[PDB]
Amino acid sequence: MLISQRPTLSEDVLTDNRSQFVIEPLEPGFGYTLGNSLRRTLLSSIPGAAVTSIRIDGVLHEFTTVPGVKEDVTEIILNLKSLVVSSEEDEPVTMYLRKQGPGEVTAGDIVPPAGVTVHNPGMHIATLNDKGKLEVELVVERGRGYVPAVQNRASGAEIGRIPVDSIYSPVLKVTYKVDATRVEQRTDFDKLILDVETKNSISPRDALASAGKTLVELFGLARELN
Amino acid sequence: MLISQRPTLSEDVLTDNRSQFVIEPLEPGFGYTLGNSLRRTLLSSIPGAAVTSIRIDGVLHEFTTVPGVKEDVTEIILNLKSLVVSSEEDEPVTMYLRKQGPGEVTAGDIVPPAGVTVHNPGMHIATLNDKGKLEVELVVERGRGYVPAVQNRASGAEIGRIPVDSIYSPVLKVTYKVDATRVEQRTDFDKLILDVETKNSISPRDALASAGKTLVELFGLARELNVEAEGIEIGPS
Amino acid sequence: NSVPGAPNRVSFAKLREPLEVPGLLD
Amino acid sequence: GYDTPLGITNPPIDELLDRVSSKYALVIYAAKRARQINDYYNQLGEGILEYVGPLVEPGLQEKPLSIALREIHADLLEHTEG
Amino acid sequence: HQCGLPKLMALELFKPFVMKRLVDLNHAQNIKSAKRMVERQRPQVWDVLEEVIAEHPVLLNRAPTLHRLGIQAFEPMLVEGKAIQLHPLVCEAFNADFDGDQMAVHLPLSAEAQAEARILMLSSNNILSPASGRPLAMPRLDMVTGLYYLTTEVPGDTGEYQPASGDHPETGVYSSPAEAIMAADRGVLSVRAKIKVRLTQLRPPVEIEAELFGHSGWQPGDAWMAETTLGRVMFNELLPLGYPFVNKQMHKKVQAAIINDLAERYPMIVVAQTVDKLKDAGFYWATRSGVTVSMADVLVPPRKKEILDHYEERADKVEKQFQRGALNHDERNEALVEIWKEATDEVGQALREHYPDDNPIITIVDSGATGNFTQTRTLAGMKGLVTNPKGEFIPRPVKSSFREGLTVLEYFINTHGARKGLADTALRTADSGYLTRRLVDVSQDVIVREHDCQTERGIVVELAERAPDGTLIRDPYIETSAYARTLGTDAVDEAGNVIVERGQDLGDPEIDALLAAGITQVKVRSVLTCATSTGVCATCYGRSMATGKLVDIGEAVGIVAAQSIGEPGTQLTMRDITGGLPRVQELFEARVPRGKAPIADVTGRVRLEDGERFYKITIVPDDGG
Amino acid sequence: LRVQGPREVQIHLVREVQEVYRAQGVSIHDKHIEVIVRQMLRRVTIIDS
Amino acid sequence: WLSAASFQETTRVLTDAAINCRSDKLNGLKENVIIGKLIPAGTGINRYRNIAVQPTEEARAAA
Amino acid sequence: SGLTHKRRLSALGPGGLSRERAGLEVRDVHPSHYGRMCPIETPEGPNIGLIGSLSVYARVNPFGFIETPYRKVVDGVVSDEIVYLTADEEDRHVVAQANSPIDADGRFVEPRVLVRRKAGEVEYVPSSEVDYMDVSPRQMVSVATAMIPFLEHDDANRALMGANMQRQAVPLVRSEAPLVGTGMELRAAIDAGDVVVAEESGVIEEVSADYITVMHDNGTRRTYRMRKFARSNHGTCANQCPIVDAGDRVEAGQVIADGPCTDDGEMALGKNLLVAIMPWEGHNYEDAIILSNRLVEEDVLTSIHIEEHEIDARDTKLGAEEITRDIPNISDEVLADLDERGIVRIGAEVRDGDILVGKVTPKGREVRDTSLKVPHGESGKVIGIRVFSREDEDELPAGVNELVRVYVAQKRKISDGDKLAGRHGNKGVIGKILPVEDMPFLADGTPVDIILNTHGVPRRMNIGQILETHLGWCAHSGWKVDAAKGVPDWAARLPDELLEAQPNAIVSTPVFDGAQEAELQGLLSCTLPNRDGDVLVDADGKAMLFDGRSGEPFPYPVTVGYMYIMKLHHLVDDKIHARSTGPYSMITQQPLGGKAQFGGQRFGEMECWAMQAYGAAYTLQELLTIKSDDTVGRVKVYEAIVKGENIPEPGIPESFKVLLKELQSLCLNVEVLS
RNA sequence: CCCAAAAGAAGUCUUUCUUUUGGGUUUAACCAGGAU
Ligand SMILES: [Mg+2]
Ligand SMILES: [Zn+2]
Repeated sequence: MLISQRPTLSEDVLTDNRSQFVIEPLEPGFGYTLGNSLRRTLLSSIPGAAVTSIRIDGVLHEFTTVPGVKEDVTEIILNLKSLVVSSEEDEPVTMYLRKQGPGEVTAGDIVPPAGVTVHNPGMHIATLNDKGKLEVELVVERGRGYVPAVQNRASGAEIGRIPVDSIYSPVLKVTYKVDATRVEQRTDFDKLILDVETKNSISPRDALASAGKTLVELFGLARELN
Repeated sequence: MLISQRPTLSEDVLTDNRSQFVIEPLEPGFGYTLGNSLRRTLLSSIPGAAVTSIRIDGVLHEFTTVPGVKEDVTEIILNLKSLVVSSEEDEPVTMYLRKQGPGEVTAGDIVPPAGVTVHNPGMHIATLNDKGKLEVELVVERGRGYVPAVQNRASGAEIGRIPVDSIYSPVLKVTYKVDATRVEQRTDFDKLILDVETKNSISPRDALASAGKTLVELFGLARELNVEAEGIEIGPS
Repeated sequence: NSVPGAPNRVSFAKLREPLEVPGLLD
Repeated sequence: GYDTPLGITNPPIDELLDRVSSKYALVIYAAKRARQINDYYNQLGEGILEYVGPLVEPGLQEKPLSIALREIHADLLEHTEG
Repeated sequence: HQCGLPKLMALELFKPFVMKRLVDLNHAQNIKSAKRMVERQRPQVWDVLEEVIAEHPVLLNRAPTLHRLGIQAFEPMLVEGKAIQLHPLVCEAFNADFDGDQMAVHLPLSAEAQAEARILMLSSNNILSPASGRPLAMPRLDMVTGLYYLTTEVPGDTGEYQPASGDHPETGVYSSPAEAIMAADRGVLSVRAKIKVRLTQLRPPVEIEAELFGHSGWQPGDAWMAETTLGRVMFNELLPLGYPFVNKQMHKKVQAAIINDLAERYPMIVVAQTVDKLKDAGFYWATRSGVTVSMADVLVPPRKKEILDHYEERADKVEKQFQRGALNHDERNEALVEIWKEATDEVGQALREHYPDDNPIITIVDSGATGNFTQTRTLAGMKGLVTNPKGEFIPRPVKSSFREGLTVLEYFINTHGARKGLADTALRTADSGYLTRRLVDVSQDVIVREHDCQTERGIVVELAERAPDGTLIRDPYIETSAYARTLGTDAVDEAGNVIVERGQDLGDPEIDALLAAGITQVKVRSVLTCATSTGVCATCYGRSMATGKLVDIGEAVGIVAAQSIGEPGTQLTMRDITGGLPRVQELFEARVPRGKAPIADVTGRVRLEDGERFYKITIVPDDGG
Repeated sequence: LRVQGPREVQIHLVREVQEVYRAQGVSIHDKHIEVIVRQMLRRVTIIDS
Repeated sequence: WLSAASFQETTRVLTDAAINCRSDKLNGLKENVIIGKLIPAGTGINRYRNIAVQPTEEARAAA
Repeated sequence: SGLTHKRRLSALGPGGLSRERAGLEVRDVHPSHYGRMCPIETPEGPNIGLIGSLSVYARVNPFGFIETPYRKVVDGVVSDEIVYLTADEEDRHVVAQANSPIDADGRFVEPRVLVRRKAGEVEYVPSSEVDYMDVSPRQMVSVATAMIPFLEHDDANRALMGANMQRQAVPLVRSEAPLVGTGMELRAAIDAGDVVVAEESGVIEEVSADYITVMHDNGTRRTYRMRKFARSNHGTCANQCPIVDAGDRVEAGQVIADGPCTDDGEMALGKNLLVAIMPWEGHNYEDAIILSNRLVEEDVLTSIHIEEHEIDARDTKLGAEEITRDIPNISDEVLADLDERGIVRIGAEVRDGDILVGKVTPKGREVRDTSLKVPHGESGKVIGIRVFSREDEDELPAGVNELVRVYVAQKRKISDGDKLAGRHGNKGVIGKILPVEDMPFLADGTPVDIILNTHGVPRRMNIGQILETHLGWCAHSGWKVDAAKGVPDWAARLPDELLEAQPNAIVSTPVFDGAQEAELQGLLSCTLPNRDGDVLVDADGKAMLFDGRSGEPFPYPVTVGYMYIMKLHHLVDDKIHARSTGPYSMITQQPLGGKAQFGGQRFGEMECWAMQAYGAAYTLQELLTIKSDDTVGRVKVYEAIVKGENIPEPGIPESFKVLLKELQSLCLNVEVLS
């Protein structure tokens, strides 16, 4: 009764930042588990890039008010935490945002060096009325998972440095379903349909590939017993 | 990227065929990610063989008792069910177990054709009294996992044949747990603890290796999309 | 309600209250 | 049918209470033996004294009291009440 | 026997020990360098810290420490965060909920102080409440619901056993619990479906063992057929190996009986391990039981309106009778109270009838996890009568259930009685401490000093007085007057030999044998008659309730009694004859009761004259003096 | 106590306290209350010097 | 008089004890707690407080 | 908290009863309180009943008696003539109920209606004797209790803990208005006075994080200044930010700037979190709670706290006290932060063990360096210094020259030991913040962000929350009653423009006249799909959850919804405390008490009975001799421990010798015979 | 018992030994507000 097929995987592209992968035919009962394993690896262990610390002109600490911005400096930090950066360098880089005059200030104004590239120009950073100037310096860096604020004293730093929490997670939302076929003759199989959605930093194929590599490494650890 | 602490695999043999593998520090999310998958792979991906159905002479309509035999039908059925048999021919082969005269039948009394073998010859099956005779035909084929009894596809083909459940997988029971193991400024790592129990056909070590191979194949199929993609690495052995 | 720029918060109320709430610090 | 006691629960208390009249006697028994062992450890490099031990193989760092209890279980010590 | 400790607290409590070990391992030349290391928290201190606390007991305490088990010694293990982690099976002993309670940690230092924190005060050595002997480390709340869901037999479920139909053999017969679990993992079998398995690692019940094996026992390895649910096999796989097979639905009373029997017949370590495994299974299964609360699960009785109108008619007639002068105010109030009480009972009965047997609310209530049926009636059917500030019932009464929502007036008259509950709770929890203090101070010098006074005095115990027609109806309150004593005389019945010898623990088998023999009264020893000059003897006191064996020769029984007669002081309500905590106080204080009752002085007949404004009684002496 | 002797008052006190505790469904073994009652009845009063 | 004084009516107990010149033999559990000495119950009683532990002769020979 | 503190009535004080001398006849709720003193809101401790809150509509008449409004009925016609009555007049007449069937012409539908007679009796009187009616429901509930949705479904006992746990929230970094309120938020916010309200109508000229300029209609101009990161009396931030742009027009009384806990002018004490009602692996056992990690990464619950440190350079008789930089006998590194004057530069993280001020006073060099240091357990940046100088002719205390004062601020995230709690009284302490991957997630991949136990709801009778949960979901997903062929019967009395709502629509259910059960069932029956044509919550209100930790779906559906939960001010970081060896008292040599100095826990009176009962004597002896007040025992045990020796024997306690001296002072010849 | 400063000696490029001076109670009592 040994099935004569080996599992195969195919992709369907719903849009730029979403996809559905179909894996079939799996053994009965082995659909939910595989889907959950891929989901767990996707949502916690994908490397990405994010902003680590920022420096603004007239602010020693981070509980102050830059002159000419409607929001505070903490609000600017919260609004700068939604950026979607994608760096290629393994050492700290630097970015500069410069504005002067009435109008809005968006992420799009940010001038990235070679490599990093802001992927969602236009979100919202802050509004400048007439007499405000914003000259801010950002530090993009690679990483994985989550990393609380890198304390300023612990890691040698100046007084005008503002550490910021980092979130190096490209995967936004993952789910799955299984189409079980329980026939009367007991020739059974599942069919895993796994839906991936990333935040425009990396295409879903790459996230799935990274999860595959990590799981292959661990289960290869498992294999090399004899 | 780098994992910064390699995992390890050690085994604590308990019985002749029963082990308890320990996989020490894993990153603090992978205690379950590979536990449940490995459990399921062990239980339902290792090929084996088992008895699919049998026919016993003299029992066509009434399935309560067999004339000339001490035990009722169900006892014989569930004694034959837990019979460890290894096969290579993919087609279903047939075996005959026959004995006359009073005594005690044993699994070693069966005459297997080429290829099929029995790994526990000394198993009690039935007892005969008062010049009794037993003659039962078994059909054996190799499967995977646990397949409940399959009802007749063609009733007219055979009347004495009665299907039975098939325990194809050579692994019987498996369980797993997780704990915390570190004092290095982070007491939140995971330690996986398996408990594999197997028939007398495959030692738990080989079962774990075979499960590893299958999972590697599946997730390699997954990885094949972009070979040069960045992901965690454990390094060399 | 009666505050010039309050958010539009819809209510399930069936009855009508003739008297507005007095000044809470009065 | 104890499975495999681990840590502060090993050895089982019942087998220890088997050795004495009441848990109260066992307390002082173990405490005095632990004090003797500790004095031996502090004096091991110095001149010899009557205090001996441990009668069992010492562990990596097994704290004195534990060893004392392990000895009471093996029946290698004797005591007399007031 | 483990408790979590946040490593920042552990680094501080164990400072000197950490410094010593740092110096020994040559990580610091002298004590001052080690002190600086510990103050600055270099990465290596942790590595030594874990090695220092190993097998070093730590005392946990909570305030108030009402009874003996308020202070318990655990073994510490490091955890992440800033909160002491506590084992869930001791919450009853401490009486600690997790709504913001705080607990204190102390450390013993000397060799004796550590020994007394491993043999006397370890957590796993106190499983039986000293007051009454009932277990306190028993599963409760979520665990009970999980186990009750596990060991249930729901008819007509998936994979149920089906007798032979004449065309196919029996279905639902499995050759081992491993195969049953393998099938359950595939969805073909349900954990609560009746099946027949072939067990070989569980000891069969008494009757099956006698009628199948005989000889001596099942001798693990011999196989027997059992008709049960896979869930019950899973549960019986947690209990010790030698325990018979328990095939029952695990209502909380049954679990209490099982744990009590285990404690009686086994050492304490096995009981500890068994309760741990039961906790694990209960928690794992309570998640899958599907016990959720949604307003679609709070069903309302189908015919509340009919009943309410029917009794409203009676109330209307009573009111009209009052208006016509047929009765005074109090009579009307009493009649309305009776009518509405009947209406409440009828609505409650209909509500009890309507609910199915698997509703989450009634599953929680009936399984002994928590709550009683009165609260379910209040939630779904009807609240019923409510109280005035004085205490008399309001004759309205409330008529709406909390699901439908009360109106304004009904809510007001509800708060009326709601507030006094909190007020009395505060004042009674204040009072109880005073009584506990006085009791501790009166009975602080009663200590077991000798092993046996060798007296012959003793008290007599009622012990299941005989029935009128002829039968031995067991006295209901025997677990608190005849168990755990020592007989002073011998028991002889109908000229038969001595049934129980002098000086016996008098446990369940002995009491059963005595009742079977057919004797109703026995004379037992008691501290009231102990003959030692100072303190009670050991045999007179008898079995120690917590240990399960004869009390020791140093125990301080006085303080144990003082705490046990004063710990259940909050539960006892504060409700002209006193009948609550004031009654206990005026009993122990030996005050003249509030309303005295003159008792007789000498036998004979009594002459009563019903004078005006007060009775007059006279006792006619048979002697005639 | 003055009428029926010490045994009667002992049984009386024990029964009353146990009734109060039982009415609320609390189980207390009698030996504790007997200990306290033992402590209450220790002294005697002198009538003739 | 120490225990009674620590229980209730401190003034009355102290004054009457002073008048009668009572000498308090130190026995009980509250006074021994007050003066920081081992309680005469539990592990503190003489029978268990003067135990003498000593290795067996066989172990002494084996060393 | 402020608004409720100003409207408080306390019966204890100079000329009133005392906390320890009040009977149970003054703490009850007399039937005359209806409409004059809320019966729900009251402290839970030993003050229960002695402190209360004035109701919403009450006023105080010239003599000081509390009055309430009533709408008078003439000849069975409900007019609008509002008459204020005191207790006596209300006693004399007969009063009806607010939520009675008015027939749109001021006439009762049926003759019989509940009323309140003289002595608080509730009875049925025909609709011809009625003399007055309540102006509206809610008239009996104070401001705090009027903000609980579905109040009439909760027992009084839990509504009390619900009304005493809205005065202990903490202003979060970013606030959010609740999805399901009770229409009372706006008035409470505007009256509490923490928001800025345009005093006169005009057009906004310039807006900035510091100030707002309003150009009134007739020439004049006004500038409103904003409080940025100002400490409150209990250590919580007091931010204010504008909500108007440079071109908008404002009207008199309009809200122009948010406050600490306000969102567009509405009270916002907490956050809307996705909640499931299943028990999970025992982590949420006995009232505990479980959070997802998404509430830590995204600062959904993240408070700001500010601490104040003061120091005064007293003149003293000797004189010459000065706040100087150079600290005698100090290292160069530890003096690095200090500025030229000797005050930490604003913008430096002063963790425990640093200097904030350099102070030296004469010894009577001959000086003592009382350099104010960060006390034990604080950290965070230094956001503001304020130095007052005598030379600048300030109003300093007599006999000083300087009063330098420093502020240190820190952001606390959520963590184990906190005390989240809903509104209805479902308090709990966060039990385990699981990672975002192993959480029960709905069919479309959304992970639930909190988990509550089922065993706590039915027993305590606060079913209200479950109803709220359902309604919350209906508010989030948005519904549309299909009036294709006549409105469905269950929605006949549902008001217009409520048959349909957009996603994230806010609704209000007044306290005692709200959403009936039938209306909730109808709303739940129809709800829009989320993104694709899927409905995640079926009619009963329960969804099908996937178990993230194992993979398999939970066998039975579970309740899911949106609940508004807060963060209480009982954080763990202010509670944890430990002591090995530290300061000791002076009169008696026992250690001090309290987290400030160093503090050691108290081994109280009835924690020496448990030790006696166990039979442990040595532990008690050491807990009372060589750990508390035996002067030589302490040093000897410390030396033995560090050097590995066996701990020494105890002596006698110092307090005993103090007792002997006190007795001897009274002319009692106490002697220790032998 | 413990810490700080100054000087001398040895080695390490920063720890140990010797001498002098200075030192240690953020105490305490009230009122108020909270927690279980
Ligand atoms: Mg609590
Ligand atoms: Zn005796």
